Amino acid sequence: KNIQAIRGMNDYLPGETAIWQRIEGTLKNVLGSYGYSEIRLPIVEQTPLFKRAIGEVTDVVEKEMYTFEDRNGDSLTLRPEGTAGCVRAGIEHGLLYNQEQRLWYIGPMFRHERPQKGRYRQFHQLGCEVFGLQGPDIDAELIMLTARWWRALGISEHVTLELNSIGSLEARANYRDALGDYLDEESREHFAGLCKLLESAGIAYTVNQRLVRGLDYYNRTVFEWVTNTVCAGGRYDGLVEQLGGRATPAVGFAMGLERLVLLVQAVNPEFKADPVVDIYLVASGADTQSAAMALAERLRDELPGVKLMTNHGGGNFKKQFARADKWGARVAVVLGESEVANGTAVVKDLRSGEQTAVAQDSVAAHLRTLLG
Amino acid sequence: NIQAIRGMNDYLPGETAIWQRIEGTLKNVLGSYGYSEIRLPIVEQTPLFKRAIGEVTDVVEKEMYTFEDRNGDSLTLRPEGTAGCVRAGIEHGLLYNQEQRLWYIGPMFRHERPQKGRYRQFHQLGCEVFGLQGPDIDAELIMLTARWWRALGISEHVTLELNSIGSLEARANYRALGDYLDEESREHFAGLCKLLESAGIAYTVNQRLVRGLDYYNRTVFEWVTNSLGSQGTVCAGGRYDGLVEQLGGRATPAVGFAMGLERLVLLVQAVNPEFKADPVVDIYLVASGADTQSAAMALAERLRDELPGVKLMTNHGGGNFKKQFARADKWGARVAVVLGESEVANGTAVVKDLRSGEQTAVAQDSVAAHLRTLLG
Ligand SMILES: Nc1ncnc2c1ncn2[C@@H]1O[C@H](COS(=O)(=O)NC(=O)[C@@H](N)Cc2cnc[nH]2)[C@@H](O)[C@H]1O
Ligand SMILES: Nc1ncnc2c1ncn2[C@@H]1O[C@H](COS(=O)(=O)NC(=O)[C@@H](N)Cc2cnc[nH]2)[C@@H](O)[C@H]1O
Repeated sequence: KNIQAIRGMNDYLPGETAIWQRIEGTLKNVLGSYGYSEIRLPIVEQTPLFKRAIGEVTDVVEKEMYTFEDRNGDSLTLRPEGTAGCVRAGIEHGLLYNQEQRLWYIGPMFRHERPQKGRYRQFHQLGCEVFGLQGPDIDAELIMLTARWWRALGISEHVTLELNSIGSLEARANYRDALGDYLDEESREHFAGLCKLLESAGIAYTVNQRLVRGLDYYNRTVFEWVTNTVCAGGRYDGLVEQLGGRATPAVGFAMGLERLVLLVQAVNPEFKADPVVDIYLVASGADTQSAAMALAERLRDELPGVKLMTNHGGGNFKKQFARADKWGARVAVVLGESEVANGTAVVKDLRSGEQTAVAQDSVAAHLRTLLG
Repeated sequence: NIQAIRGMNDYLPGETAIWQRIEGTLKNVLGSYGYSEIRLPIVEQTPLFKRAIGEVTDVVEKEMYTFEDRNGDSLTLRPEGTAGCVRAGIEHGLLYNQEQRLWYIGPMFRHERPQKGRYRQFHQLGCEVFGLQGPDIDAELIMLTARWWRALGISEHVTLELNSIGSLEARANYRALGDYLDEESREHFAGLCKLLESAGIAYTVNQRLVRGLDYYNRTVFEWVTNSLGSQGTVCAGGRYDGLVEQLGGRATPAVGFAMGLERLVLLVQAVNPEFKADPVVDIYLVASGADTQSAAMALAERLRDELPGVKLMTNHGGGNFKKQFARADKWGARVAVVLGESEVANGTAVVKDLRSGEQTAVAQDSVAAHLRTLLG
């Protein structure tokens, strides 16, 4: 009998997916308005990668990764994040040697934590990474980018930014005794210069020294966007080197798409996506089959952009209209034996009930006016 | 230093852009048929695959990435998408006495020998329809794929191969198959062929057509290319009327197929050697001087709102105008809005058309309309 989805791994069913589609689109759209490019990386990578780049002491590598041994005996790990993955493909394809790269990625991520409301074992991130820029200016842009999404999505009133700086090794290996006190000048310099750009931008922030990231590749800048946390990231200038490439500056962040989606469904409880169906093609009688399907393609060639589902497996009219209704069809094009003969097809506005027989070469324009 | 696991690709910026355009077209076609996207897990319990696909098949026999969870459970990186789509249709009761016209896109894993169209991590775009028995839906799926070929401009480079493998029984008593198909099966197939003709879809009935999975019945098909080595079949599928029941759900007919995206891209790129992607950058914001920073940034935030759809990258990391106009040409920007010390103070910005090279100082308010006139 029945197999169940592994615990901590979800099935975004149709209805859910429509919402995701809309949000993902807005996000991607904004990412494009800023000049960024999409990059795609593998789901699995050699375990050393997350051992090295993320650390051996991290709760992630220690007790959270999905590692297994390939048939050839190599330790493999299901990516718990993509920053490591990116740098890796970055160094390997030589796109970071004295080059600027503003990239983004979207896809699943894996970690064996325990299932919560906002925590899942296969979860999804939308992340950004930039290589080649040092100054706090670029750090500002990223935050501004996230800022624009909140606006775009309508959740600015429910997302707070929290900053912080952590200089480097010395700033810590000297701050052993016991608040970013040490932090050499260029660090309070770079953080101050970023805290300023952030103001001139009217972006409301809240510094906090008790803000730590569970990943050990961050240096200077470090932030988290929290809800009344959906996004987080920071700098990592030495990582490109610490993995075998010519050291170059870099900053990035990644957002939890399940958190973002749930938040967007909380703040705008009405947020709806387009129906999956605009036009339902009703048909009855014997041998209306090829006709209905032919009419369907025809209207498809004439109306790309409209969603038209063709009814199959018969059913009486009452049913077909119920089905058209089930999908959110705003209009139904009826093709019976008559219509077939008359070269017409009835066009019923499901909204207003009014129907009307139309010359086939005419329905396209008719529908165009109905669907407005 | 580390490298990518063999058989597992990285799609860099340039490439990524072609895939987005191709996927857009593919999704648009899917919506024009009123189908809905579903998203299922990368990992599943090993038995789901052993049971659905079959133990005598090569996938399960020698191709699955199976490993152990932190509690002993057997886990498996999905080698395909159908089992999981059915496993979820039953778990959430989406199939019981219902019609669903689904589609999914994502990675799949098969430990095969890397080659041209075969990778250990590849990507599929599949369709699965539940509740429609008759051949009419079979026909629809095929037309849909034909609409794709049309939209991508590759009809000429892709041919269709059909075949019906009758029922379990029909196959059991087969120890040429057509001679054993049941009456209902051969009738169903004829209905599909007549339907494919009535719509001019050219096909070739290949009686030695075998799918690598054990869950097919009746309809079975493939779309093969040129005759490319051993990776010429671009999209394949068939009917599986008894899989839902077998996996523990209530019996319902089902038909589907999956396309290997890497193969599609390759083909599209071969047939249309110039297929392109709009530059990643339209307007590059040059700027130089004392604190022109927080200014250029804001001007960009502003121009974004006013010019939706346009792509605007703000230059960062200083640089003299030489370096920046270069960084502009690099990203393929067609225009640049320059913001020096003057313009800031005077509330203007220079709009340098990169194609011609000429510029003109424009009041910040009117620049949005100015740009918009150049970008078409
Ligand atoms: N189990 C989970 N369920 C759901 N959502 C989760 C889960 N685990 C994490 N996330 C999301 O991941 C987001 C970012 O945090 S983070 O993953 O720890 N940081 C990173 O992944 C870094 N790679 C970000 C970065 C990129 N480049 C530089 N820095 C969190 O805010 C969560 O939303
Ligand atoms: N390792 C690879 N690298 C790259 N591309 C590959 C690779 N393995 C396969 N493909 C592609 O995936 C396609 C479909 O795979 S199949 O195994 O042939 N069919 C299935 O997977 C069924 N789930 C389809 C179906 C859906 N509903 C009913 N049937 C192949 O035709 C190839 O195009």
